[PDB]
Amino acid sequence: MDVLYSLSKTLKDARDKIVEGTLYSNVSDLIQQFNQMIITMNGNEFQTGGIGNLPIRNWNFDFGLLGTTLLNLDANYVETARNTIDYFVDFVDNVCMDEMVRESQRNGIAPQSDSLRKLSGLKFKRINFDNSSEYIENWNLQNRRQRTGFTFHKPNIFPYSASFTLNRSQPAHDNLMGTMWLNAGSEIQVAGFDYSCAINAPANTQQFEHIVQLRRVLTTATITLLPDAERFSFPRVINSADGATTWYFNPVILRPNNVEVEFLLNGQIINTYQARFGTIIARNFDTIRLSFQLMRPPNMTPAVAALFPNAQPFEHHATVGLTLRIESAVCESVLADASETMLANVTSVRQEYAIPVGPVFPPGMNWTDLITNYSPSREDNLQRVFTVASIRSMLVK
Amino acid sequence: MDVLYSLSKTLKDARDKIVEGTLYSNVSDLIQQFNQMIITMNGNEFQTGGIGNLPIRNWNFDFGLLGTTLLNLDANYVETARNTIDYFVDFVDNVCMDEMVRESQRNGIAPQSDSLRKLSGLKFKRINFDNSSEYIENWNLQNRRQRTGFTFHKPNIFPYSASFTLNRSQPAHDNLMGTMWLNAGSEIQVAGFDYSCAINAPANTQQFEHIVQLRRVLTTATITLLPDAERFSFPRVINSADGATTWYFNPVILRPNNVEVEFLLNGQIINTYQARFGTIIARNFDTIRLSFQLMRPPNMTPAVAALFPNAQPFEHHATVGLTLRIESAVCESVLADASETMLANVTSVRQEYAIPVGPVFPPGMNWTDLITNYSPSREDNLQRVFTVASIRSMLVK
Amino acid sequence: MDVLYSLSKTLKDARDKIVEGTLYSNVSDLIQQFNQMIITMNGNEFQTGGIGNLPIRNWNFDFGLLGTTLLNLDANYVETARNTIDYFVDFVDNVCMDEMVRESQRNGIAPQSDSLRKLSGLKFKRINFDNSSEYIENWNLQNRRQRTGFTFHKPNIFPYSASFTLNRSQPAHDNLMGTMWLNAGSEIQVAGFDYSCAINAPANTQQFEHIVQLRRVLTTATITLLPDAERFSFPRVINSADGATTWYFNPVILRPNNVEVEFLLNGQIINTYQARFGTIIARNFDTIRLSFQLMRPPNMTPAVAALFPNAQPFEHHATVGLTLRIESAVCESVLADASETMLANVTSVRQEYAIPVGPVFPPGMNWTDLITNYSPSREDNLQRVFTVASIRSMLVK
Amino acid sequence: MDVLYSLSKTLKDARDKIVEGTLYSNVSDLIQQFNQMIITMNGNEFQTGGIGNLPIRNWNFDFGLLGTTLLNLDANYVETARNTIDYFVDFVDNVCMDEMVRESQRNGIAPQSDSLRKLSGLKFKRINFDNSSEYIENWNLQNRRQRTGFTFHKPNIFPYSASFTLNRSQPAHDNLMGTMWLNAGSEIQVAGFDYSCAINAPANTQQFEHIVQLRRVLTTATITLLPDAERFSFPRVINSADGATTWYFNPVILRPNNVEVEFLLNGQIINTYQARFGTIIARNFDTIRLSFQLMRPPNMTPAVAALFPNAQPFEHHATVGLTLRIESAVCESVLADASETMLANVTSVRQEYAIPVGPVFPPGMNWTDLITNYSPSREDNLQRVFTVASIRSMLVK
Amino acid sequence: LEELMRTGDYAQITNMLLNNQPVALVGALPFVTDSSVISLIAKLDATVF
Ligand SMILES: [Zn+2]
Ligand SMILES: [Zn+2]
Repeated sequence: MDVLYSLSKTLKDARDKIVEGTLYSNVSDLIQQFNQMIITMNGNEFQTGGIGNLPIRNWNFDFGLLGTTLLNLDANYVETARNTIDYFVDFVDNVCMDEMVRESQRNGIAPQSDSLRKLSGLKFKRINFDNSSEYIENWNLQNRRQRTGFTFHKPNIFPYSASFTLNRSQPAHDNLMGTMWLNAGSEIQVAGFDYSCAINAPANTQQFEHIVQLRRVLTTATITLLPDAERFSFPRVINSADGATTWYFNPVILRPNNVEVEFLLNGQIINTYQARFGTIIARNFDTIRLSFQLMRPPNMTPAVAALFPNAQPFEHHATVGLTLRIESAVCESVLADASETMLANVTSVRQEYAIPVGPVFPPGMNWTDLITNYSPSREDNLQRVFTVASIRSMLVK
Repeated sequence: MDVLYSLSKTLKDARDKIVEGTLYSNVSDLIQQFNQMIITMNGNEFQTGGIGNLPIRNWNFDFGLLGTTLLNLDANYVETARNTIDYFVDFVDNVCMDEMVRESQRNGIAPQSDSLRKLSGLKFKRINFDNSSEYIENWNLQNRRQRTGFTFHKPNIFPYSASFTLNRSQPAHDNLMGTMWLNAGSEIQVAGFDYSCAINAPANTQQFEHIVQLRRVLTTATITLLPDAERFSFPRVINSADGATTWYFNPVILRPNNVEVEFLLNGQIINTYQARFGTIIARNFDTIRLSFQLMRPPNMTPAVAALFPNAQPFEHHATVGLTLRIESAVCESVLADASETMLANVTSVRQEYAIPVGPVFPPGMNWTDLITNYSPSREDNLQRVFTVASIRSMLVK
Repeated sequence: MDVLYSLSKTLKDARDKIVEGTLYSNVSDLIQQFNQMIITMNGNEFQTGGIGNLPIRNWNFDFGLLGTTLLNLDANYVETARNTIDYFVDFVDNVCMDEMVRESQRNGIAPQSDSLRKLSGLKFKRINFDNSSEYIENWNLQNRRQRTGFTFHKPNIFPYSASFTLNRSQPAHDNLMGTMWLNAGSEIQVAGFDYSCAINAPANTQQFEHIVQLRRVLTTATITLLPDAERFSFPRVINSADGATTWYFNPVILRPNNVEVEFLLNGQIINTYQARFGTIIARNFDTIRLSFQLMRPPNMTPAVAALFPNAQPFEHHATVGLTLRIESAVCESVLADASETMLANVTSVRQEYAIPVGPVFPPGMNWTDLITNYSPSREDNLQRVFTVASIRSMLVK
Repeated sequence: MDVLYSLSKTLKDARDKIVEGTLYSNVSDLIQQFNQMIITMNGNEFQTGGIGNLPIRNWNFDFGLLGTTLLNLDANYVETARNTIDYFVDFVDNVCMDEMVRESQRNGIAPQSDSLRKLSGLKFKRINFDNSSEYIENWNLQNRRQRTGFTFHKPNIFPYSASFTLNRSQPAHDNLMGTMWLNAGSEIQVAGFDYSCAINAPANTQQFEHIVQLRRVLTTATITLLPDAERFSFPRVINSADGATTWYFNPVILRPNNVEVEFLLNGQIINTYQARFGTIIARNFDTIRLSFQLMRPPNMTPAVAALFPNAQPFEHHATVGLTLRIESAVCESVLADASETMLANVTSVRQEYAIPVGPVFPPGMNWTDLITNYSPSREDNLQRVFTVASIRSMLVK
Repeated sequence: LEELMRTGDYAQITNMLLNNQPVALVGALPFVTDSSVISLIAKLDATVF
């Protein structure tokens, strides 16, 4: 594997540092490394493809090394080189793609393809170098075992979930109490509603709570917490829990009272914030718990008093809510986020070549399904597959 | 042009790798490259500016080389160097800026300024070096004509468009049916409304559709699709299509029924998703088509039934919607996005120096106008101008 | 300080370029630099910790060196090296952390710890190297007293502020006029409401205005401006200004009329946009002023006319709004944003080790409190502390 | 590709400059070039055809050079040469044709056939020369990146479109107002009709407008603009918009009033002409807008007055029109025109050999369909295919 | 060959020959005739190199 990496920074730090103009010496340490490769190669033959609509092209080698004609390169030098790189480019592509589809339950964390199984061979190791590409940097550290780590903007940790829970309901659905939410990606919006506006509640306060369990721990998270759930602040006609009928939600919003956000790790409170809106830090957690209350206003102007009668019908439904967004965080496991193209690259190559559903990944590499049942096998395969996508993007975008 | 690039990574990999300490040998390959430059320059004369409120400045060259002698680097070595770099810094700035304003219809691609037209000269080519800067990497590949590519977070592909289409209307605007939307940047929100709640519609279902045609193809897009259009979930007083009067929109939201998103390329469906909310991948498309329906609830509690009478007046307006956001994507053409400062740099330099409107770009480099009529000339000029902005940001931010 | 930096790119460009295989001459310029260090060290004693729940591990030096033979690298070479790096890793961590807590009213911009105060020493200077890490690049340019600069996607310039101002009110709160807003992070949403729908207003138009003063100037900002404030488009029960009672807000939204956004710098208009929604550029500003109006619709269909009577009670409250988001910008001062983990790293290390509140930073490194009173001392300490966090993240995430 | 070109001017400037007699020295510079070829060839086998009714002829090489001895060519010299050319002729034909059918959605701009994919090979480029054939001249400049350009006559920019738009109509179709037109090739004819002769129109003038959007920009266009649309000056029975019935058009023609032609580029007026009939120049445009009016004659002789009553029935229908013809223009993209045989050559070869419909071109290479959806892929394929047709026509017509 | 001698070897050839790989040499050269049936048998032509 590490092999693979080199093959690229080789070409990039190549198709980049090799131009009609630079002095030789600015690439002496480079040229060398390069040649070394050519040698090891030439001779051994390779097969790629052999699946779905994936072409099976056979690659063979036969190339001369590299001159040196001192004092900056002459155009002629470039072209006779680019022509030799463009075989490695069009090659690697066909290589990445081939091992970017095969999956395996038992040992699906290692090489699968007849192309790569031959690369991990020993006679090739003679290449590896400049491992500064964030992903490889992390691949290695994982093979020895140690505190890995990745960086994500608006991470995709929450499988899509949009639902409600009626804590008090009746057939007519004219006096409900409960919560409704949307957990998706890096965001959570949750609203607590009480049609009675806590008229008969102890201390005229109705308590609400929303708990979200992450499938992986997030560390060093920068989070925006704001009062109100705009998504649940408008009139709705919703299906009943049993799907037999529809109820009416006509919210009127009040400020959430006694807001408390807890970021827990294995049941322990790691961070807790009381009514703090704006930017907060959650340094290590696998669970978020949002507790908030609806408190019936003790003093009401006529217009307000009119919305909350002592007896039904309850026509304006008191609602309090919260919005929480994880702007950035670090995770020890690969995840999809709002900036990286890895998931999209893997999903796209599989879709383009009509790759059949395999035994590991959900149909279509569906993110929600994947993160919902993020098994060790799916994670090892995902990491292998994401690392390859990142190697590929150094040359082909 | 490629020339220009070097001039920088030269300085950065310079003003960075050269300080009170370090051993010579870690820069040997560097020092050299540097000097080479100085030579080529000295003697040659330059001119920049002379357009709008832009200062005209002349520069000459006549500088010493570098002590390829010493083992370590003594403070004294630095200062006698920084003083020579600070002329190139304050120079390049005045150079970028000069060619970051001129536009041209015919060859809007090539160089313009009396400063650069002299750089593409042959005698200067003796300088290229380390092109791993994402942008140059792509500039070159475009000359050789090949599959380029860039990386964008919340890209800016949709020209601002906020409007509606009344499929059924009448003077009183008391029983409308149609759609309203907001396409802007990387986001689309669209709502379909039917004041009659499909009371007389076949199967009590009203079909809606929203089509958005991108001006450039996006590939490897990671997209968030969510039900509901919050932007169109509240009461509004809107101007009529003819501007002669105003209508009232009083929405009540129902779940969009039979949601189908199609990402098409040249009329062909490349990706299709049926009612899948959360994160989805669209691998290659130039058009998005969102189809969704409003289905009159077959079973209604009294509170719901009361909103939807068999006869007018229709006071609660049934509305279904969708929200789609392109988190990241790759485009073969440069675009503005939510992270890169290119557009802002170009726009800012032009504004600061009171640069007159030219023949290519819309007044103020207006993004909506630019992307709406993204002609080949505007794109070639934009790419040239964005690449220069990126060269400048390596030294001056 | 600059010292510190090297110690890392040393290890990264190390733990990365040294793997079973690679040709020596790709690291010759590297090996050297490395050794040089070892020497300078061996013969020095260090101490870290001694504060809150922070260990006090002690360290000594006395190490071997490295061959300069071998064309290629043999596994055995690596291990005998990794074992020597893992002492520097586990070291630096304990070093960063130690100077990542101590704050000083006085020279909070300089070194503090018994660990670092010894590093700035002269005999250590013989180690600097490759300063291309965006943050150090900026540290230097600042020490030399020069023009700095940074990059941020969705910066965090607005301290959380959610409030309202009633320009016309009365005890019953049945005919109010004023504005309500939410300034947080990189976003502003503001709504202007007039319960009377400008029935008695000159030209039937009510003017609104919202001014936001940034604590630091932002340059090269790419901004999204959209009509409407969704956050203030739904029914609310709000506490009165004096907290003695609650009022009812029942908005109906109209398009904001005569929208004018001004980005000012020291009282001067630098950029001004009239009713331009979508993407706009603000090149240099310390203040944003949003002016917009509610104009009573001159022509109304019956349904609309019914919402706006000539006499109270006013039951539908005319509301106009704007939403402004700073997607990206450059600031000469460090700030938290939606992508960088600096604030989270600093905050997390302090929380994990139970570091006591100091004299400079607000309890918990609270962002709102910090940016609200962003004194020179807090900024110098923040920059020092952010730069260290960035040095640490090159090795430990 | 460029390869291909030579192969021809080789033969033409050959089968032409070699006739019984000529003094050698008119060809010395020629003979040479020739031989050079033969060499490079001999020994390499070739394959063509393999689809529809396209024979699979195989080819081989092994030919003697050409005695450069003689001073005056003797008949015997010719024949021993013509016999060797007639293998290259009958060859190239079978070569062009083979790559003049294959198409590719992705890189549909590059070579496809097993015949050509081998030509772009490097060992072959030892041939290129005399690229003065208008088409190759342009192929290169495009591969190099610059303002291309072709010359035409009665170009074919308008997809066939013949229709009408009724701005005022009623079931009986006895008092219509609207426009009817024919856009086809390089010509536009448009008529505006008002059955009422503007009897109740403001200022007794009815405004008309016709906008035509070109799929490609035309530059340096010489255009004939004439008043009247003869095509719409005679009695017609036309199908109604819904196809349910037929209406009667009985025109009487009046001079178009306030004629204004605008040639716009990206929404901007580049050229504007007010009532100027005859020859006008439109230097750069992607849109043509024709505005004209029908003004009721303020003074009418009895015979005229009788045609235009104050009340229906309206039996003579006032009509005004314009005719615009683009005689010549330059386009950066290949197009069909009234003089070049390219489209006809490509279409003819495909038809003769029963070539199956492919993924790029519309069935039958239909021009209207092609220009209506002139995608980048269709244009790249069209240019490749047109350039090959032009290479072929140098030898085979 | 010319391109080698006139430029020293890097052993590219040395390696290919060593892991005994199929390779060719272009240009003029000596040449030695031999009639020893036996010779062929002792794969002499695989020596010299
Ligand atoms: Zn974002
Ligand atoms: Zn003609």
